[PDB]
Amino acid sequence: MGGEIITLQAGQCGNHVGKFLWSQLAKEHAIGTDGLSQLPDSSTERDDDTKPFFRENSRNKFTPRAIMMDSEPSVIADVENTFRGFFDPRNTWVASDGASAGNSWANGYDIGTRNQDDILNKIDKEIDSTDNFEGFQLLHSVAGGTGSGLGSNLLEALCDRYPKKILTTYSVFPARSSEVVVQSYNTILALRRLIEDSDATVVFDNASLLNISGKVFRNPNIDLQHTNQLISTIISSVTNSIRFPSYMYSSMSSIYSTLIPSPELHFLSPSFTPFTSDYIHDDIAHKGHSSYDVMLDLLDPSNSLVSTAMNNPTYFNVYNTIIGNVEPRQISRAMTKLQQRIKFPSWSSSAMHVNIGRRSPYLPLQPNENEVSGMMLSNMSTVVNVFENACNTFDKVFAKGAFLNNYNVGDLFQSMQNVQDEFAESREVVQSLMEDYVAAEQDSY
Amino acid sequence: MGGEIITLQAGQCGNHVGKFLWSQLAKEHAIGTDGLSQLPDSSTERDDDTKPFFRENSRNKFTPRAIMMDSEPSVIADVENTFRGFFDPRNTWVASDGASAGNSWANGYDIGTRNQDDILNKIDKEIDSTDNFEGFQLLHSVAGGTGSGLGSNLLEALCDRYPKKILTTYSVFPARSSEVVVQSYNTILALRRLIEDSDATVVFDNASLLNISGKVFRNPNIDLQHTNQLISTIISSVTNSIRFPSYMYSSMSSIYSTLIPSPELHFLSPSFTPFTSDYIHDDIAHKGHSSYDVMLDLLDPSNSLVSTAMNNPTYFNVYNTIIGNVEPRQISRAMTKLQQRIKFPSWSSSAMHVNIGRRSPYLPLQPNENEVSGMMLSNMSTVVNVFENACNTFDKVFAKGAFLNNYNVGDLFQSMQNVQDEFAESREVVQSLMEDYVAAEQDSY
Repeated sequence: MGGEIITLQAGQCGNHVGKFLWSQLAKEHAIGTDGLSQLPDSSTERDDDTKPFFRENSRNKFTPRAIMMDSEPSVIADVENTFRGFFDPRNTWVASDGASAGNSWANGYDIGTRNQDDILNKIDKEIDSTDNFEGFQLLHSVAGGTGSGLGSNLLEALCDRYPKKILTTYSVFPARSSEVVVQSYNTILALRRLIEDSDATVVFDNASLLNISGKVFRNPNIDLQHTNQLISTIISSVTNSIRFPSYMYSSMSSIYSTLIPSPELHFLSPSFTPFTSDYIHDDIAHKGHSSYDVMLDLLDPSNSLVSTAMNNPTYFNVYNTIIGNVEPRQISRAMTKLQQRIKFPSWSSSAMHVNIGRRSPYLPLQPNENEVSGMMLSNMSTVVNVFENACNTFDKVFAKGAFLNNYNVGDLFQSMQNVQDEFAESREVVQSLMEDYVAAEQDSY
Repeated sequence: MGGEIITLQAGQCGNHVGKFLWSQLAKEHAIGTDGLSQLPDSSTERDDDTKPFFRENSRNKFTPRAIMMDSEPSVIADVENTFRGFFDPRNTWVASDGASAGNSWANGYDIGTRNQDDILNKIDKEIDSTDNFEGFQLLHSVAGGTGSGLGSNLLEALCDRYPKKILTTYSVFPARSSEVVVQSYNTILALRRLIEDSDATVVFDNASLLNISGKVFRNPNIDLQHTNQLISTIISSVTNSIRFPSYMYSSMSSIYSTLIPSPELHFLSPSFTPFTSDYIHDDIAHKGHSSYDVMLDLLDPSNSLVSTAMNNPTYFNVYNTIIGNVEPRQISRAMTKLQQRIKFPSWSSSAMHVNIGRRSPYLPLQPNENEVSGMMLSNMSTVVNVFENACNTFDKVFAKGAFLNNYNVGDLFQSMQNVQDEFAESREVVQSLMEDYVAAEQDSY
């Protein structure tokens, strides 16, 4: 409905994906770069938005309901841009020492703990402003100092504070062709929080992701902004069915039921086609529905490391396809109906026939070639691989002793490494259970 | 027609003939030299010459589907003249390294490799914008460095990437008394690639082409530019029945299949009279239909060298005559039937009589001074003599150790002297095959 969602932007990564997101929304809902209300333009019949994600000022300036947390560089970059109106200084909460682009989970955890009140004050204002609160979204990286450590501190406080409200995360998991080995410390400490304190993690695995930014966008040199533009296109597309009326995928309850199939398996992998959507650097992106969709099933175009389809599980627990048209609705409609009936995944006792569609209109108000797009959000057994590679990485760094110094400064490691062990035991139980879904032994009655 | 042809121009000569070619087609349909949209028949389609060679970009004016490639001199000349409206800025490419080819195949070849991605981005755009591309036509000379080395390089990629798309070439082969000494080297090294990597090659022997241009169309100071005027008349005419409505059920591929029996017997010979058709030189002629037809079989008039007299022991495999005249259908038809029967082009048992004729009338808005004129395309097994000459001349220059200098800087001729030798052996195999086509022993029973 119009119910509010409060957006939490954490670390370098969150602020960078977030700025692009509001820009992209803005073109779409026909409003200026500072969020000013345009009167003959429509944004309240074409969309619900300009109240779910935005709020109105007394001088009639819409601003996104977002709370920005991180250090100084990123808050300073946005105001220098014209995208300044999407942010406000009161929304900005700024540290000066929880910084690091690289992995330094502890440093971040600890700073959050010092300034618990200053943040909780920000959070309380945003909740007090809500009319009907749906829930929270955290945008971050679990590869930052700032995005990683602090973001996971905040999830534990939000879990405790509210148990029946949705917590969704778009979490960037640290790449495994990286040049740092502290990646393991961040991934393990965060991953505990990400399963329990949050109800959904949409995994973006940077190794695959970075290559998608490299090949398609054709960047001349790679930077944080670049990769983060790729993430803003996928993120905007996932929300399309919410934002448009005449679809019952707008209510809070109905999104949660469809998407989350166990309170323990709720690890999501994205695929999107075409990836460009308002940042086209490519000769063409205009294509029939069939190419896009057939490609959406494929594990080859994916932003997370779900690897290829050979020597890997093919067992999909759920599949959700989110549909965008600006070409005949009937051809696409008929096709979705056929796709569910055909059953691309394998299926056993546990579940069967789990293919769902959400239908949305795509808007050409974005720079496009009059392309049709779609997004896949899927819950797949192949996702266990990612955790596995982390387990292997964690052991090697344990042995070496490399750069424990920052970590001990943090609360978790001065309170022994018993917590980590406890987590390891729980986590393996989660992977074994996900493997079982593959077979016919999960449902046996 | 609705079957598109994409034109490739390589070298000094390829861009020159190309600019002049486009000026000709523009003049013929009563439009501008920048390409303005001002067809008198857009309301019933008696113009279809504004679509197998031109594309619409919605800039209110048609532009030819052409990509121009070389060094700096030719591209500066095209831009300087008002035929610059046929070329978007992306269509003009300047890219030279080691400071032009310098009349060296090995340098020329090497320049294409570095900026390989740049060329492909142009090829991929042009194919994707097209409704349905039949295949490619290359305009270039095998006499330079650039025309040869880059033209060959582009042919090898095209064959490999797309094996199901036809590559027809218009290759200008140099003079056989030689105008530049190093031409013979370029011709061998390019001709090897031309043979394997091309599906069809139309041989234009420059020696012959030049003599005709000086004698028949006068003008003090023949140069490249006069001689290219003759070539632009030829290129226009070979497509004539497809681009005009007279036929439209013919296609590029079926014309190619019938003329070309095997990919090591794909050498076509032209003959032409008056040697313009659609005037853009000077001199008008009128000579009877019987006389006009008789002259076409004859190999003394013709824009390539091959042994004199009709009826050869290295027989005509197949003959295509493209008739252009505004006189009744009945005379042309009665004459193509007669021509096959009389045996002016030799024919054999165990290969059948294969003589086809295509008929066209010339545009009503092309200068009215017309006559019975035609172009001949035949695949005749006497072509071999041009190739042999250039090989004999090549080995003599090489033996002296003169003029080896230019090549040596490029890696390909410095290492791989194998190629020249390869072609000589390759030419003997081809000869053997041409000979079997006469007899029943062209495949074993």
